[PDB]
Amino acid sequence: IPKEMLRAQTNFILLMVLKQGDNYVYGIIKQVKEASNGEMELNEATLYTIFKRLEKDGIISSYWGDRRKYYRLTEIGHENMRLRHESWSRVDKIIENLEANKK
Amino acid sequence: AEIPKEMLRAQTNFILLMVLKQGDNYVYGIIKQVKEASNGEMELNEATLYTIFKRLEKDGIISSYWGRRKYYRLTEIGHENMRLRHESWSRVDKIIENLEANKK
Repeated sequence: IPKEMLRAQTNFILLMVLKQGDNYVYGIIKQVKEASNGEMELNEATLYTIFKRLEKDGIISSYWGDRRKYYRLTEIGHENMRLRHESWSRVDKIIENLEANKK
Repeated sequence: AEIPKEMLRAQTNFILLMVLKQGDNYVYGIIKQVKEASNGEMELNEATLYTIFKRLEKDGIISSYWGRRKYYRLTEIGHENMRLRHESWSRVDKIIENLEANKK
């Protein structure tokens, strides 16, 4: 699997966790590990790298609880996730029709 | 909120490799086949297509040969990746499926 694809899958998963609710890094790691039956166990440093860039692009933001650091999906990120899920829907029909146009 | 440039790149690669998986084909026929199945929403450009196909030949996922016309085909290396990629993204959607359930 190309490295760009594994990076894309991890970004996707992380952003989908945040879409379910604001959460903190150890909490994200735990939920991801339970949902993958132990297959995908992320380490702190990978999240911080990814989260630094997403914050820079205005896709997530952070704030303090009560003291843990919580991350949240911003209004733009909910939007990007919608465009992205629609983009990839249009692609899957296009592929369906190619087979149809073949028949 | 544009679709990221890395994402449009992957969508176009994806579509293109599926074309080749159905059968060997040449550029004008690919552009033709893509616009008919998209009812015109997506009209690919030769330079972008020739640019892209060069990387794929370089990575051995496709190769080319002559007919009159130049044809491209998918190698075994390319048939594997298509399966590897498809199973990967199966494992991912189940992860997301479980994330929604574990909440309840």
